[PDB]
Amino acid sequence: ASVTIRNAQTGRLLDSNYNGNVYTLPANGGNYQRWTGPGDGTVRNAQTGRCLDSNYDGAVYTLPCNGGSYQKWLFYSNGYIQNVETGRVLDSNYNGNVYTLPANGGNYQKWYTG
Ligand SMILES: OC[C@H]1O[C@H](O[C@@H]2[C@@H](O[C@H]3[C@@H](O)[C@H](O)[C@@H](CO)O[C@@H]3O)O[C@H](CO)[C@@H](O)[C@@H]2O)[C@@H](O)[C@@H](O)[C@@H]1O
Ligand SMILES: OC[C@H]1O[C@H](O[C@@H]2[C@@H](O[C@H]3[C@@H](O)[C@H](O)[C@@H](CO)O[C@@H]3O)O[C@H](CO)[C@@H](O)[C@@H]2O)[C@@H](O)[C@@H](O)[C@@H]1O
Ligand SMILES: OC[C@H]1O[C@H](O[C@@H]2[C@@H](O[C@H]3[C@@H](O)[C@H](O)[C@@H](CO)O[C@@H]3O)O[C@H](CO)[C@@H](O)[C@@H]2O)[C@@H](O)[C@@H](O)[C@@H]1O
Repeated sequence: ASVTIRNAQTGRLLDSNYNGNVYTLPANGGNYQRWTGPGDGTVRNAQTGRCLDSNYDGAVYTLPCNGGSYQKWLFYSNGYIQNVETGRVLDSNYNGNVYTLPANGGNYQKWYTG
């Protein structure tokens, strides 16, 4: 019932912790790198239960699930993962920071989810 979310540019996996930090790390087989989608648009960490979330400033974090639009995501067939509220797309770098930015076509904004 859970998937990994892997960056097409870096190969690192979307990951998060109990404090709500979101980051990418190389694959390690743990459950903090796994995510569920229960059908309401949310992307929930398999380990912590918290929902992937972001703001207009481009911060990405996890928070307890609150039913708001900032916790809803749209997965495109081309690999973009877009915040429903802000319209910004999930992005990450070689350092492992995660953020959102306007879509720009680069592979840092493309993800393989499965
Ligand atoms: O440490 C126990 C935990 O290890 C693995 O989980 C990974 C681990 O990451 C460390 C560290 O590698 C990393 O630099 C920072 C994030 O940038 O987080 C931690 O300091 O622990 C975090 C959660 O605390 C995980 O997100 C990460 O995948 C993995 O072996 C896991 O199964 C195990 O419980
Ligand atoms: O405040 C109205 C907004 O609330 C809910 O969205 C959440 C909200 O979080 C607060 C605060 O709880 C949070 O700690 C910080 C960031 O950690 O941000 C906010 O000050 O606002 C952020 C965006 O600013 C959302 O990401 C977060 O889920 C939710 O009821 C939402 O629909 C509503 O508009
Ligand atoms: O740097 C060349 C890179 O540009 C485009 O990728 C974006 C770029 O973003 C910067 C910066 O715009 C932003 O302020 C911070 C976060 O707020 O992120 C980056 O520092 O670089 C990163 C990767 O290092 C990308 O994730 C981001 O989308 C894009 O044209 C890309 O193909 C190109 O290599």
